[PDB]
Parts: sequence; structure tokens; C-alpha cells
Amino acid sequence: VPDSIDYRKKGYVTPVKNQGQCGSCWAFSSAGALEGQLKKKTGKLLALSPQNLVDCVTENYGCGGGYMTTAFQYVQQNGGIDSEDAYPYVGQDESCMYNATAKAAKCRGYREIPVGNEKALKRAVARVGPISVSIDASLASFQFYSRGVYYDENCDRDNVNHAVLVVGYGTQKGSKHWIIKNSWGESWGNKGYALLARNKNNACGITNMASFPKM
Amino acid sequence: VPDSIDYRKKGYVTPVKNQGQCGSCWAFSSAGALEGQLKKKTGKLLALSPQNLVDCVTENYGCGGGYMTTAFQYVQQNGGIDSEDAYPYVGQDESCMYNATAKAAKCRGYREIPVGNEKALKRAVARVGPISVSIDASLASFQFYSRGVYYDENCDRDNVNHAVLVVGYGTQKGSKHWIIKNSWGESWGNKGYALLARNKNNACGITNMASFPKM
Ligand SMILES: *[C@@H]1O[C@H](CO[C@@H]2O[C@@H](C)[C@@H](O)[C@@H](O)[C@@H]2O)[C@@H](O[C@@H]2O[C@H](CO)[C@@H](O[C@@H]3O[C@H](CO[C@H]4O[C@H](CO)[C@@H](O[C@H]5O[C@H](CO)[C@@H](O[C@@H]6O[C@H](CO)[C@H](O)[C@H](O)[C@H]6O)[C@H](O)[C@@H]5O)[C@H](O)[C@@H]4O)[C@@H](O)[C@H](O[C@H]4O[C@H](CO)[C@@H](O)[C@H](O)[C@@H]4O)[C@@H]3O)[C@H](O)[C@H]2NC(C)=O)[C@H](O)[C@H]1NC(C)=O
Ligand SMILES: *[C@@H]1O[C@H](CO)[C@@H](O)[C@H](O)[C@H]1NC(C)=O
Repeated sequence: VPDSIDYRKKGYVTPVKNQGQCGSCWAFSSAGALEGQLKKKTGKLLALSPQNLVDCVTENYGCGGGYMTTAFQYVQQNGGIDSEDAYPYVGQDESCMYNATAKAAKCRGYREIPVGNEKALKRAVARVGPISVSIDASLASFQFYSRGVYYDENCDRDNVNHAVLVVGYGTQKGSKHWIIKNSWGESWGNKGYALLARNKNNACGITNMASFPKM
Repeated sequence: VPDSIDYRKKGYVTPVKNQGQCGSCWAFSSAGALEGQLKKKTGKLLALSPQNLVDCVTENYGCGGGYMTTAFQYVQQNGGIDSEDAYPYVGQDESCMYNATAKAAKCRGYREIPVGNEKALKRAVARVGPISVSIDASLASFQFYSRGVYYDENCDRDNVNHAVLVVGYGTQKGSKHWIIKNSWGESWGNKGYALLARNKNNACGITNMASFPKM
């Protein structure tokens, strides 16, 4: 269980994208966790298609929200997910334009993190790879974040509303933290990433609804 | 376990190639099995590089022969194998031009089939996918094969000499058989493939030295 890991360094994370006015955070987190596991099983890093999931996960609400665990199950039961090149993101709802030949990755299921167990998520990021998580992104202080180890005592520990991708953890200026990839472009945060308070009583509900895919 | 399986049908096999005057049959067999497992885990069929292995598997003899098991072990310790596009075949010895960004597949080790146990190999083809094997391909009846279920009682069950890739099994005109991909071009055999006698006492030593990579 290392003290510090940054899966960007290790070639596991695709470039930050911008979801725009579509509410498709859940699909960027899914594709992000699956990108990491495809890299771990293979040697190649390949950006997979959130649009694939936006259009096709019927048990989700397209641009109006969804879950990662059900996204994973779609790609499992669907037996594949297309690549972003095959199925580029357009940020608006449409019919399932899935094409089974442009298939770039598969899924054998998912496992969920124990709710409220930051010590557990620390091991999971280190062992598995980038972990899909859900947070409270509703406060103004989180939307306009740019630097430092985010910590807001009004961040709701009990309810979440926005999906991101945990890509590491560590410590900066003596404050332990999670490293997150958001889907708000590189203009947001620190080149699209942030550092959130860690081991501080589940700040913003990071482990309230976390999962990762099996491959 | 099915009566019949044909991984050509399922998109698991790349097109037949021609090894030429280089003795690198073992490398096409290896890459073929790695192609099969990459398709099973990810869904994409991508032709991998035998030249990668010819140049870089130091414990093999390059164009002068080699083993699939030692090829697999290279890709494990090397942490990757390049794609045929990145590292095209030239049918001649040269220096290890491996490029880790062109990594297209990895290996976690290998497993061997019980020697002389066709019933076991049948399970592996059905369960795992295409299995690298070695046979006696030295006789004229095999060189001039074009159609039907190959069977020569003079085929050496004890000393194999040429690597192929078992890509299925089944039955034709009441003769149980293996389906193999050879590396002698499409002009040989039935568009580069053949059918070898199965459950006829380990014909041509088909199970004498069979393995597949772990991923
Ligand atoms: C080892 O293998 C490496 C990988 O091989 C490739 O992969 C597979 C498919 C193989 O089968 C090969 O066929 C491939 O070559 C080899 O590395 C490749 O080498 C090529 C030649 O040196 C490179 O192409 C040349 O470079 C550009 C094209 O740029 C490409 O870059 C990436 C590649 O994935 C991508 O676009 C992104 O580029 C930036 C990547 O960092 C990215 O930067 C981000 O920018 C953000 C802000 O904008 C932000 O700040 C981020 O922080 C920042 O990182 C960009 O934003 C893009 O998103 C595209 O694929 C893109 O195509 C091009 O200029 C060159 O064209 C020349 O061609 C002609 C001359 O004939 C003429 O027009 C000009 O002279 C022109 O200059 C050329 O295409 C390729 O990029 C490179 N790929 C990688 C991944 O490294 C390597 O050579 C091999 N080495 C050896 C020794 O074998
Ligand atoms: C699916 O994608 C492939 C390219 O990978 C393309 O050749 C094929 O026509 C596509 N199928 C459609 C558009 O139905």
C-alpha cells in the first residue's frame, strides 16, 4: 500500500474532456475507469466512448444523469463498448448508434467500494487502478476550484450529485488528498484535475457511491 | 463443451501470412494465440508482431527456430508486444526494435495443455481460445495438402518440427478434426488452413507441445 500514486505518471489516464451542457458526468467516469483497466490488461491507453454509454444505457437517463455501476453492467451485458474515435462525443441525446465492430474494450462485471471507508478506497486505487466515484459538486467553491487541497465543511457528506474519476492519492503541504479527473475541460482546476481532502471524514461523499470495472 | 467451434467464424483470427524462408513458424503461432486472447479480453482483433518476437526473444534462435512458451515469457517480462503495423514482418533477423508505446498486448505467463491429451486440448480451445501447438509438418502429404482431413500414419507423433495455431475443432464427413492456421500463405492448403485428424492417437504430435498465453 504505497504512500503516493498518480496514474497520470504511469500512462493510465486519457486527456481531460469537456462535457459541456450535457449532464453526462457518469459516462466520463465509467470510460475513465475502463480506460485504466484496458491499459492494465493490455499495454495501450485508448479513450473509450462516453457517448456510447450516454446513448445506450437504457436504465440511465442519457444527458440527464446515470450511474457508473449500471454503465459497467451495460458494457458487460452488451459485450463491448466502442472507442471515442469510433463513437465521438457530441454532448446531446440520441438513439443508440452502437457499432459492435468498432468495439475496443469489454467488461466482466464490477465491484463496489465499502461505503464510507477511505482506507479501503486508498488500497483499491493502488491495487486496481483509477476508481469511479461520486461527489458533491454542487457548491460554488467546488465548481470554481483552481488550487490546493479542497476542503469545505459545508460539502455534503451524506448526498452526492456528480461523477468523477479518482486517479491517485498522496500528500501536499502536509494535507493528505485524493487526485481527481473531472470532465470540465483543462480550464477547470489544475489542468482539469484537483486535490480533495482525504481521511477527513469522507469529504464531499467520495466513497458514498464508488465502483470500478472488472476485466 | 461444444461439439464444434471455429474461431475464424468469431473474428478471433487474423489473415494467413507467409513466413517465407525464415524459420519463424513459432512466432506466428505465438502472436496468433496472443491475438486470440486480446480479442477475448477486449473485443478488438489486431494483428500482432511476430517480427517483434523473432528479433527480441533472445532465448530463441530467431529465424532458426524457437518455442512458443519462451516467446510468451518474453512478452511477460518485456511487459508488452507490438502490433504488426508498428513492427512489420520482414522474414530476416535484425536487432530488437521493440517500442513500448506501440505496446498492443501483454502476458501474465502461460499454461500448458497435458501432453498427449486431446480431450484436454479440446477443453482449452473451447474454453480459452486459439492454442499454439507444434506438429510434424515435414511430410509431402502435408506440404501438398489442399482439402479434407489430413491423416498420415507416418506423421511423427514423437518429434514435432513446425508451429501452427489451433483455431477450432469439429467434424467433417464423420472424421473428427482440429482446425489449424498455418504460416505458409493462402496458396497452401485451404486458404492457408487445414484440418488434422483428431482423436486418432495424437496425430502429428498435436498435443505434444501446446500452450497459450495468460493475460
Ligand atoms: C515509437 O512508437 C510511437 C508511437 O507510434 C504510433 O502509434 C502506433 C499507431 C504505431 O503503429 C505508429 O504507426 C505510430 O507512429 C512513435 O510516436 C509517434 O511518432 C510519430 C512520429 O514521430 C508522431 O507523429 C508526429 O507528430 C505530430 C502528430 O501528433 C500526434 O500526437 C498525439 C499522438 O497520440 C495525438 O494528438 C495530440 O498530440 C499531443 C500529445 O501530447 C497533445 O498534446 C496535448 O495538448 C493539450 C493542449 O492542446 C494539453 O496541454 C496536453 O498536456 C498535451 O499533452 C495534442 O493536444 C493532441 O491531442 C495525435 O495522434 C497526433 O497525430 C505531427 O506533427 C507529425 O506530422 C509531421 O508529418 C509530416 C511529415 O511527413 C508533415 O506534415 C510535418 O513535418 C509534420 O510535422 C507526426 O504525425 C506521433 O505523435 C507519435 N505518437 C506518440 C504517441 O508518441 C515513435 O516515433 C516510435 N519511436 C521509435 C523510435 O520507434
Ligand atoms: C462500424 O465501424 C467500422 C469501422 O471500424 C465500419 O467499417 C462499419 O461500416 C461500421 N458499421 C456501420 C456503420 O454499420
